[PDB]
Amino acid sequence: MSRVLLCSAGHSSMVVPEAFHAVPEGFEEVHVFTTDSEKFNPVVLNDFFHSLPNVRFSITKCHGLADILNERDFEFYQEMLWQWYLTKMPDNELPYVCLSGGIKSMSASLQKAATLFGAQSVFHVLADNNPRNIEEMFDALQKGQIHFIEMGYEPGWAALRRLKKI
Amino acid sequence: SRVLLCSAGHSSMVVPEAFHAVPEGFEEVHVFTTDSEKFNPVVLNDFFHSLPNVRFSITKCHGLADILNERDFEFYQEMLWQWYLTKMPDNELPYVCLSGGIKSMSASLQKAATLFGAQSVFHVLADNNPRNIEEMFDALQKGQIHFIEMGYEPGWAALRRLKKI
Repeated sequence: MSRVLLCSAGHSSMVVPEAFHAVPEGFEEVHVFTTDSEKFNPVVLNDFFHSLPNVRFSITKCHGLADILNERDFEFYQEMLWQWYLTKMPDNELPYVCLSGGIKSMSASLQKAATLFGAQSVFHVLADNNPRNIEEMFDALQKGQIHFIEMGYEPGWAALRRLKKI
Repeated sequence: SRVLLCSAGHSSMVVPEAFHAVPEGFEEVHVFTTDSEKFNPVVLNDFFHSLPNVRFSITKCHGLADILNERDFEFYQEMLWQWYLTKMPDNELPYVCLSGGIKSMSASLQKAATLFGAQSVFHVLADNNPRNIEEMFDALQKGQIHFIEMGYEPGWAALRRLKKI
């Protein structure tokens, strides 16, 4: 059984190296849903998981969306997010979800998917001085200056999880 | 009565934007903020005094300046859900704006709605980050502020009776 980590990442890609450490045992899968904004930095994350090859790592770009700016873009975003969530979800398990990255309209639609499709532990990650690279986040992990905010198990809907068959 | 409930933090201007993103206006407004120093109540009040046909009530979380660890969020959350059940109408469901505050302020106000009900969980989005009143009324006027509703949350009457303990 696979402890899977689902995330939304924005410009600040450092949030994913911080959500993988916030669960002590570790993780198996790590999937990241981001926009096709050129401000997304794939490099900070492809250096980090290339030192953990026991972690099946993935990044989905929503081709053709960059900045959610009006009502149609969010209707286009929410739907694309909600699809990605059912697929990357494990088949025998609820996933671990991180609400930290992106903009606020990215993160509240992700709260709804976890409540609608289930989530082992919806959680939020806070930091004291905002680490910008891997050393900063490693030495700030070392002095106890990253706290993990848990929000609680989400039972979801077994019926609504069958939607990935259609 | 249509009620508007808003988390607020550093950028105060989300609340007068949330006021105008519902065409008819609001009779009540209630803000739930920490006792931060950065929270500027002055721009809000200056707007909400020019509109004397409304009832405005900020409620400062007395003691909390910032949420930093899992203990400070659980103080925040429990004080938020009382206030959400305090300021909720008796017969109608409130309008909830997830625009101000931090992300754990908004995801908990998010939950609050789903547990108790919310006529409309919405989230106001702008373009240039309006710094003041004249800028916002010019933003509203050039068609740059966006009302992103997210959905009616019917809530649970079996949990709304909980205000009576």
